[PDB]
Amino acid sequence: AEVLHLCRSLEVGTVMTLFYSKKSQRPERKTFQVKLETRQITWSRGADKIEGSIDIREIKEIRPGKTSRDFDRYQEDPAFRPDQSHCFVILYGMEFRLKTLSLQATSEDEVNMWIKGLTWLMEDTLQAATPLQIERWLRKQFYSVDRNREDRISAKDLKNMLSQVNYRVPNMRFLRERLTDLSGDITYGQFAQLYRSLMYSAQKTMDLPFLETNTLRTGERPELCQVSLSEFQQFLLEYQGELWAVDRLQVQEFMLSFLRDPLREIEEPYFFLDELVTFLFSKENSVWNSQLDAVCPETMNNPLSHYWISSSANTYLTGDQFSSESSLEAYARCLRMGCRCIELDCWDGPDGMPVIYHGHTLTTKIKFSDVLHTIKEHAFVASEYPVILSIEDHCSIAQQRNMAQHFRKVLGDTLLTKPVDIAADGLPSPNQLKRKILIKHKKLAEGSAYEEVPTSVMYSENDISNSIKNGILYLEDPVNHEWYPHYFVLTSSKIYYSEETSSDQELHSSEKWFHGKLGAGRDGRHIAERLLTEYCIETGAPDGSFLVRESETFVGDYTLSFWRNGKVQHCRIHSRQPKFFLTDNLVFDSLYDLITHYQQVPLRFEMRLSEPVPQTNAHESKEWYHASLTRAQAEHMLMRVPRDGAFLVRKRNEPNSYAISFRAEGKIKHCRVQQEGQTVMLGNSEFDSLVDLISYYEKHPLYRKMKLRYPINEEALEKIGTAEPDEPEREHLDENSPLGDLLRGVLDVPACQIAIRPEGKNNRLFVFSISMPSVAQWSLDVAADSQEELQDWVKKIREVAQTADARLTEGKMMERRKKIALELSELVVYCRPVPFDEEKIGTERACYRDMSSFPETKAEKYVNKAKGKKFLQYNRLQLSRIYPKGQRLDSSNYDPLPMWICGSQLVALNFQTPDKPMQMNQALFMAGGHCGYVLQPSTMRDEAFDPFDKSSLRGLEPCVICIEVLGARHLPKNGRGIVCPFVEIEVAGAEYDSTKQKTEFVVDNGLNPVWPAKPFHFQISNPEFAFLRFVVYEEDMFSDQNFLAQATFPVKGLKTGYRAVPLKNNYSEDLELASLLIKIDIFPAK
Ligand SMILES: [Ca+2]
Repeated sequence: AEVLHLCRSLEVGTVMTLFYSKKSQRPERKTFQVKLETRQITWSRGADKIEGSIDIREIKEIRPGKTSRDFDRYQEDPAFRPDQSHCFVILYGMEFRLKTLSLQATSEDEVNMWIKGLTWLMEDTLQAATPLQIERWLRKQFYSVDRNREDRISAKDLKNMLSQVNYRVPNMRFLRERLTDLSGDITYGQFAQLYRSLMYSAQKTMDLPFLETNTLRTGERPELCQVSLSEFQQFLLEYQGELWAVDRLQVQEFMLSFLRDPLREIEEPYFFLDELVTFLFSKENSVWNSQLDAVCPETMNNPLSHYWISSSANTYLTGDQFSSESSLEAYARCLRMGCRCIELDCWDGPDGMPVIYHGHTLTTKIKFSDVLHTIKEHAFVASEYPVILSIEDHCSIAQQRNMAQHFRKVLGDTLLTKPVDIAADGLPSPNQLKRKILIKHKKLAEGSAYEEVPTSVMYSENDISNSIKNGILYLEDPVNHEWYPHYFVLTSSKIYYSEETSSDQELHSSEKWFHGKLGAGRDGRHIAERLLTEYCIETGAPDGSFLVRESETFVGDYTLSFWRNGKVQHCRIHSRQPKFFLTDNLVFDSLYDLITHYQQVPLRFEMRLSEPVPQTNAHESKEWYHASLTRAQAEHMLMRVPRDGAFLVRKRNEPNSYAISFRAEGKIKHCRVQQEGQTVMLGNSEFDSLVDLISYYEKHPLYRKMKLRYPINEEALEKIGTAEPDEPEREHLDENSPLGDLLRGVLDVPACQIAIRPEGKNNRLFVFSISMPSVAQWSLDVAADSQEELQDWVKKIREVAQTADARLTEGKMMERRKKIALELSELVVYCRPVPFDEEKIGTERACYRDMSSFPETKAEKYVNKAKGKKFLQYNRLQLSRIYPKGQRLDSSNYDPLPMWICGSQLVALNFQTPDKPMQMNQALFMAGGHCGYVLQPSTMRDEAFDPFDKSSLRGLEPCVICIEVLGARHLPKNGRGIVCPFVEIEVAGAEYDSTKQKTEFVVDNGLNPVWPAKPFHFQISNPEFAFLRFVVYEEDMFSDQNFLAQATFPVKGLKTGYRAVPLKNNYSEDLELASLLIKIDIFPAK
């Protein structure tokens, strides 16, 4: 069909030029291909050596051109200059930040072919059929663990692969023994057949009212008995309630659509029992009614003040508000996900063009024309409804004319200049503002010059902006004395220092086969087999094994040994300064390559060595070890140190059990790790060696967010810099602080005296240590990286000591600020901020155009029993923007449900933060396919509704919902251990409906678990506004609740009967094959 030809042609491959993301790597030439078996894009180092490839499913957008970071980085040097019609970039990822791949071709036709083929492949693979998706998943999981396509995987490989997909295998020789190698141990067909057999057998305990009633359960393992068409014809009418099942033709079409098989297409379609059970979970059985995913033009004709428009704040950023970078990719992603309100913060630019960055903060600056271009490029790709640009300006006034001119010229007709209806008493409906962009700014008053009227912004409370001077200075480490970075802010009379912030953007010895020292002469000869012969008893070396290490009889050489025909030969490697070579063998530049070379050529005198062997006695030599150690001493050393995170390992009396003692929140915790032969485990998780365990946990969390960081030994305590030795000011809480939760201490400048230290500081040279003469034994040494900064900080601090506070009021009342320009202020026609007056609510003196802004703090004083009712009448006619308080330096969001129910529309969030409010915001907009606009229910638009009074609901029909979860399938992994999942259900809404109920937790099963029956009853008084949320938590060995997957749905558009619930991730991105099965019943008016 003129497309398969294109796909197969693309399968051939082509030679592209890759521009690496990292600056160090030079642009290079590679070979690219598309694999249609698993729908992958694969590039190879050479002709057929693949380097990792990517999945077509994750492709989020394809853009032709060179607008990417790598090209701009390399655009300077005139050696790899790109061309506007010979390069493109691929965007992929499942997070807010999208990874990019920058490619260059040789001709335009080649690029056109590639882009068209990839677009079509992505479109086809997106909406596939469940059996096809399962087949592709099997193919990927099989080949990925198969370096070649020979389709050969051993028993150990199958066991490990099963262990890697959240399913333990305690049944030795589990289930079946079809062949058991009685060359390919498990072919693809055998793999798929066994997969379906297991997925059916392990999930047979769930009892259904119709599946097992068809004279089934006789005992046949394959259960060839196929469900007839008529039984489905009746069932779909009985339980599911699909009226479409009345006609046989529609049912038959459904059968064919789900099946997608030609051989069975021509004879009375049927389902086998396994296929039926799999169909239960399929998206075709999804509880969410896909019919609602469209956008109804009827529900887009109300005044704009009613819709719960999306929003975001601090878009240019991509992380914490203090040191995160700024990029246009954030703007693109936010506009794509379905946002309609974004904020711009402008500052004076060196060349007359502003730069967008956070005021008085270490935020990387970006240009303005580039931001405008990105806005124009990604404005109406995901919708056709207006977007509002709120501008925060701090620039000059000539910069204001420049901004206005650039905006007009670039945006052309898309920018508003006239109002749709001057005489209209309400904001025009969204349909009237299709393909438009609104501009929001402080606006100029009816007078002249800078003017807002009150100017009395009396908040003026501590923050990153209203400070004497901020910056990043290092602090010493009492244990090992490393100058980690910290955040310093100089306030009027106090300073604040935060917790460490690490947030940012040999080979032969480390080799597994490298055993290190073994003995001295004869011991090495005999000990060599002592660590191998006793090891191979586990499984047995296939065609022998090998071991190599430093040679004993030959100093400066390595001895090579290998088991062969009941003999362990001894060899030597001649290391001559540098081309290492064996006896009468080709030279090799390194030992690592010397051994590897033998593993490629088929040395089968030529011996080919098998897989290497891991080592065990590697933890003993390390410092963090104690052969003998009792509890009391354990916690004594653990509490001796002043920092939290210290860890150590100790022996335990019963064999093969060790303990890890660590510190957290000023408390001791002990974790028991068991050992068995060639395995270790603190729980369901499995690790090869204790050294491997610590290394994995040295860079990954173990308990809560703590990370093993300080290895503790008597020497470390002896060299301890200071731990409250010989009253300090560590302090706690102090919530009302500039640094929100990041605060770690406080100090008062007036009582401090400053003395510079132009002396031999440890590896530092810019020090202005602070001393406390009032209380002896205090020295707050602070380092820096330049001479000028040290002087600037010191001078500012000294002024504080003799400041002699004389400011008129708290944080000043502001003064001549920007001299607002006419050009920039002329554009705004809607959404012009003004002060908030309570008396105007409900009167004839309030205009619909004006809005107001709340930093969640003056807002939390309106969402209450006394003010909720009055505040509700305000959002009916006017808008109201709510943004997070300045104290939140982690970008943490806030629960907006009270704000939404109260009627506020533009509830801005922080998209970069994957937290519960963001998930709720994403879920709420499902009604419309993320079009960005959702209409308010009819109940909230009545004169008697009250957000905090059940009886006020009047004549709304209540609802009673009965839920019973049967089981899960394909739960994602978390860390290394096997998840012990429990699914908790929650109803969210008003304060008088919110509730949560949790089930029990299954042990060591996450691939297909089923829970004991326990019907759940829920009651809702306001079905129109509610949210049903399933969260699959895991019960770790520390009795804590971690996050695996979530699924939130509005209650309005839900089906009945037996249903499947697809899962997602914390970022609201669909998972693959993960879902739940439930029985749901609704009893309206009962
Ligand atoms: Ca701002």
